[PDB]
Amino acid sequence: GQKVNSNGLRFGINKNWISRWTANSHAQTAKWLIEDEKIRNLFFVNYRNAQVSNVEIERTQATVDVFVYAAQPAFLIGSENKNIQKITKQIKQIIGRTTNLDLTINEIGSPMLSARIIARDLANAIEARVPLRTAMRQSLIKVLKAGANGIKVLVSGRLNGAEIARDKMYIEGNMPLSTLRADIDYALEKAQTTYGVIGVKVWINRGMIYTKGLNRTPAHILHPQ
Amino acid sequence: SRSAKKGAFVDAHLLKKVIDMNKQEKKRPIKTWSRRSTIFPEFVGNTFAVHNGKTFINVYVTDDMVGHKLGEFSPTRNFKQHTANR
Amino acid sequence: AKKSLKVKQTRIPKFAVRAYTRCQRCGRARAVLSHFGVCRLCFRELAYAGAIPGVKKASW
Amino acid sequence: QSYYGLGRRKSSSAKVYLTPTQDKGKITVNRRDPSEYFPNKLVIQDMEQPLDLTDLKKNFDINVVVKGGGFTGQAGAIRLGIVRALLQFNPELKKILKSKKLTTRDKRVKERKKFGLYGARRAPQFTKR
Amino acid sequence: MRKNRAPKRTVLPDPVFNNTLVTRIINVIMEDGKKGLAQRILYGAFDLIEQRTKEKPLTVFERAVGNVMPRLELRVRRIAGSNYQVPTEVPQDRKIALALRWIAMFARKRHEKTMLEKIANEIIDASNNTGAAIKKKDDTHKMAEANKAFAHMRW
Amino acid sequence: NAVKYPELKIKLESYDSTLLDLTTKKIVEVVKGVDVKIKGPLPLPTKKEVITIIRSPHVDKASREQFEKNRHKRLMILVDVNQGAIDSLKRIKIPVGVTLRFSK
Amino acid sequence: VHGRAEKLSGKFNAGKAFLENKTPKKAKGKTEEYTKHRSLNEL
RNA sequence: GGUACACGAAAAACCUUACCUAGACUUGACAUCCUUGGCAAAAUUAUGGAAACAUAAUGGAGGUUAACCGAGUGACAGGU
RNA sequence: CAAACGUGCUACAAUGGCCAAUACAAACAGUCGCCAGCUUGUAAAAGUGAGCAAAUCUGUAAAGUUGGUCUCAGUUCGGAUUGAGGGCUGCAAUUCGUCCUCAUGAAGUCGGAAUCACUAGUAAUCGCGAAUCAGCUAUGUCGCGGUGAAUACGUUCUCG
Ligand SMILES: [Mg+2]
Ligand SMILES: [Mg+2]
Ligand SMILES: [Mg+2]
Ligand SMILES: [Mg+2]
Ligand SMILES: [Mg+2]
Ligand SMILES: [Mg+2]
Ligand SMILES: [Mg+2]
Ligand SMILES: [Mg+2]
Ligand SMILES: [Mg+2]
Ligand SMILES: [Mg+2]
Ligand SMILES: [Mg+2]
Ligand SMILES: [Zn+2]
Repeated sequence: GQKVNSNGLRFGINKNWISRWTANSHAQTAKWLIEDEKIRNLFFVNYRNAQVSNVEIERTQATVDVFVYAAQPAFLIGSENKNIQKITKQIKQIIGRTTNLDLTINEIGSPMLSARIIARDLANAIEARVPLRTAMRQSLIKVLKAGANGIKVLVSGRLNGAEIARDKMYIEGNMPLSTLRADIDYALEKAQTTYGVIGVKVWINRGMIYTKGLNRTPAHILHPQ
Repeated sequence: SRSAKKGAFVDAHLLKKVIDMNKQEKKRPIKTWSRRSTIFPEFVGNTFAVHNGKTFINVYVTDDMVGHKLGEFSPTRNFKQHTANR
Repeated sequence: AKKSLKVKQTRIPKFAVRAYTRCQRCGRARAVLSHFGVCRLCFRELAYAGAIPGVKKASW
Repeated sequence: QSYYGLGRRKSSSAKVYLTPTQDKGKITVNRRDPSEYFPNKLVIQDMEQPLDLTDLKKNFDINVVVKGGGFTGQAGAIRLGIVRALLQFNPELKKILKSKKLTTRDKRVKERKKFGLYGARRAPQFTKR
Repeated sequence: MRKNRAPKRTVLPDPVFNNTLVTRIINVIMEDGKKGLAQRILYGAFDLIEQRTKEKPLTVFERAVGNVMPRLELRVRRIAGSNYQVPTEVPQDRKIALALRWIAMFARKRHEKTMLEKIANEIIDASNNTGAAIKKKDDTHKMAEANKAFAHMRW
Repeated sequence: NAVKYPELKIKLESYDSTLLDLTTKKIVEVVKGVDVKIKGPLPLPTKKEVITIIRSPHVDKASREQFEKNRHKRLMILVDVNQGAIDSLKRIKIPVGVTLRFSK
Repeated sequence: VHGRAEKLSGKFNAGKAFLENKTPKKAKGKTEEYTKHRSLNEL
């Protein structure tokens, strides 16, 4: 049957909001809400070879703050800090010159246990005609060896160019989805294939967080050893 | 219904045409799309071609039609007989 | 015929009553939340990702 | 030595003040006659349900302040408030009051309306054919 | 299948006449969830009984309800279809309830005026075992007596 | 000694609760480290808004999910501040989520 | 025996006076100012 | 069918609108890429107009082209 | 629009209709808004005009209590339909907005075969608020409170 979005079910209990701002009026509540979607979508669609896992936006009456975590920031940084200025001009045009931008590219710890880059890597393999079984098995084994809990990958679509759509799942461990105290990270990606669209869904379990707080601390962002 | 202070309503394009048309003796049908304009005393004696949706049906105003709407004296849909489904 | 309707809605009309509110991400006309300028089915994606601050699930 | 009780029922608070007296209890609700405040029915006695079987001859002067609810909810609130005030003067009464269960919050409040339903528990008419 | 009888809403205390049955019949004549309206109807009808019968209203009411009170109940069992009405002894709790329920249906159908006079007339007509509620009890008793053969028959 | 501002009635409100309590704790701690008599961090009723939206795009109006958004609110009125407290007031800082309604 | 006319005519006179009066007083709003979010009065 | 029928639609006079009748347009009302300039688009007042749109006006924030205003230009844009 | 079905509203009534006085909520919402009070108006409303960016100001609670009247009738039930005069929104209300006042007063007197919901603050019922919205016979939808029941012996039958 249908399941509630795993990320959306855990909001306001253990996970904070990716955008934290208070607008003036219902007209400024819409502009400040559509603009950040453009900014986030910009970051994710293009500038992808960097493995950006999550981008949070912080705005006040007039000051916009962006916190961008990535696995390979060299592509954002560019040659002797070139691409960074370039990307800055895009962001300024989107929100407006009248404001102040404060990009804060932060390197990420524990890159594996983030559902965004894993889903992006899974999706990338499918456009390159890589066999699905091998691609999925190889990504899971590196992820499992990296030291996390169970991962569930669902890749529904016109699998392998077929004319009848299927779906393949691969669970490996205890993934208690009905439980609220678990630290489950969820992300979704669209693999654009020559034969259509492939939907890849990745559930990752990153332990148990008895914390009653909403984020308030780096999750997989933390850099352990 | 319509308030008093506001009064009546014509598009004022019809008024210029109507004033011009009353001065000119050889009056001809007025092709108007404005069904919202109310029939004003000066309209009396003229003939109009109101847009029913497809064509312009001709209505000859009299000393009596004054007050109603110019589109009220023309139809929009037509129904005259059903057909046994069975 | 969606983008042109979206563009026409952005453009100011010649009468005030000619102005309607469309969703700002997509182009859906009906079921638009004036509180957010976002239609009902865009609100799910924003609420389920944390883009909208303070939007948590409700239990009553 | 006054006594204070705080009852509640159907979202209706109550502040009942028990004052020792020997010149008839003269029950009073919000500075107005209870026979004028409440309906002329057993509810006016429902309020005396814990004050009758034990006693009212001790002539307790009643000072009721209720803010919220209808009238049955207010009556239940002062009953709980009165009984809670009764639990500060001569603790055996508690035992007998406990028996009849007149010293427990009723815990009954109106449920929340649910989507797709015409009320708390009702549901739309079903048409199969 | 249920195999469980959870707490049966138990209440009895009555004030004006100390007869639990008065509260039950009040609840029976209840309509639209109006307690005050039903209370006025019963108490005014009881007041109407003082000027007519010159006797205690509770005594006449008990004399009426006990007289209306039935003995046999005809239930439903399957046999090639339909049911050959089986007479069974209904318990006392249901027994009073059915008696009170029957009183209300025939009281709200009398040719009389305000149900005050209607129910008073219905009740006064039942203290002498000659009324509309009696006929129903008479009919079910007569229906049960004819079908005594299939009585015992139980699943 | 001076005042220059009598009866500073600071009002706090935010979509989040714990941040609001934390922010109220920091302001109160600083304002008592200087010589000011805090009236008290009292809570005001929280205005909760609820929007009911059908999840599906096309059919099944009966199955409709629901959302709520609470704007937690607090009140705090300061009697006398003076420059000696104004400096702390300035370098106090407040996490974005929390919203202030200083009314002077 | 007026047969309508006079009374509806007066309404028409009011409307024609309205139409010839028409002044382009196009506007969109009412109450104004007091629209802000405050700050720490200088941060 | 249950699991459609106060359903999509949490608001069809105009708008919405996707439909019909008409009056108008063609790298187009919107977009990028390219050779090339920016010394505007608006809004509003006139005349003809059912209104689209035309012919005339204040020639317009700004910032020297930033964004856009254009020309040239074929890949194309577009389709509820 | 000759018709048929589904979901709701209003009723066929003295557990009521009409008139007067009057007590008791919760939740939510509000600066192109909530609109107090005052003046005019048979009324919808208009003008003046404070107060409230809100536990502060505003959004009349109704059923309920008492008194008067109606006396079982197609009625002081029931409001449809129709005609006229007004008010509001909006360029614009005829196709196709709603409100008020006057005028009229269809059917309907408990509804065939057959069916639906509900196990306590539940069914029934009385109001209040919000969303989209310039305005809208939304009687719809999502919520909030006031009053507030009856029954469950049992699984033989019935559906899953
Ligand atoms: Mg489209
Ligand atoms: Mg509109
Ligand atoms: Mg289906
Ligand atoms: Mg249209
Ligand atoms: Mg210039
Ligand atoms: Mg230049
Ligand atoms: Mg006050
Ligand atoms: Mg008033
Ligand atoms: Mg009537
Ligand atoms: Mg009309
Ligand atoms: Mg159950
Ligand atoms: Zn949308």
